[PDB]
Formats: sequence, C-alpha cells, structure tokens
Amino acid sequence: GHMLPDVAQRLMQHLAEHGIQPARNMAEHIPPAPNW
Amino acid sequence: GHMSGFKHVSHVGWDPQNGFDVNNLDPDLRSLFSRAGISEAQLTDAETSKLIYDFIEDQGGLEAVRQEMRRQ
Repeated sequence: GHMLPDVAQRLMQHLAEHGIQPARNMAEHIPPAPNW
Repeated sequence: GHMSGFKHVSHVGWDPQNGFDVNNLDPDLRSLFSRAGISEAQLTDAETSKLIYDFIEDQGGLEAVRQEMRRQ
C-alpha cells in the first residue's frame, strides 16, 4: 500500500508504473539447482 | 546525469542482470525494499532491481533515499 511514511511508498509506484514481477514466481531469474 | 562525481555508486551491491546481491546487500536498503514490498526474489530479478536502482538514483542516490526514511 502506498500509504507509507517514508521512501518505501515511493518504490511501490516506481515498480508498478513499469511492470515489475511481484514477489511470488514467474520471474526472469531462476533459483540455482544443485547437481550430483 | 553522470558528468563527474556521482554520489551513488552504481555497484550498490547490485548486479545489472541478477539484481541486488542480498548477501552483500545493505541492511538499510534491505529495510526499504522490504517496506516497499520488494522481497529477496524481486531484489534478485532483472527488471525489478534495475528499476530499483534507477529509483534510488532518481532521488539523488543512496544517502538521499536513506534521508527520506527520516524525512519523506
């Protein structure tokens, strides 16, 4: 929520105004996989 | 602008592609990002972190957004 008392609110707008991928999945970068 | 003497090192524990190195990632930044909603995954995403750095640079730099914490 943009109702933050610091610079953190300013960030929510700046990612949203472009198309940043939410903290969940379906992102570009992948988790490193351990090999045997 | 990056004419001479930029008060915001583009290194900033961040990698141009794979995002902020959350192991070498500044706790104050970590504070901000966690507030903003940006989690560890997002911080390590390309477009996300890239625009986060641009974000930080928009207000003048690292010290600048840190001041916003106590200022806004």
